[PDB]
Amino acid sequence: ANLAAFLVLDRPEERITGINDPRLRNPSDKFIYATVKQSSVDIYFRRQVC
Amino acid sequence: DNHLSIVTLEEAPFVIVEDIDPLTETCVRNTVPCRKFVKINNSTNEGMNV
Repeated sequence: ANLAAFLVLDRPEERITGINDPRLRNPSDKFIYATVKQSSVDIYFRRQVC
Repeated sequence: DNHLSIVTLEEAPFVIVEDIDPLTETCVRNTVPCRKFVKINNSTNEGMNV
């Protein structure tokens, strides 16, 4: 039973499906992600108050 | 009577007022400006309206 439980929880992580993934919405130390500096990406993120 | 003064405190996740970006612009888009007294010394009560 313990081996079966470990095997069914053996999945490391599930691939992010997009910006609506709850994992990205709450960044933590276990999963770190960031931009470079001031990419059209940073400008877009500036106007997103959410 | 048009200018209705509003008092607000920043202690809960309902106001995320921060500094402004020194890029020859007021601040981020679609955001109303405010002001806050800043204390210089523990004895002096003079505070600039930044």
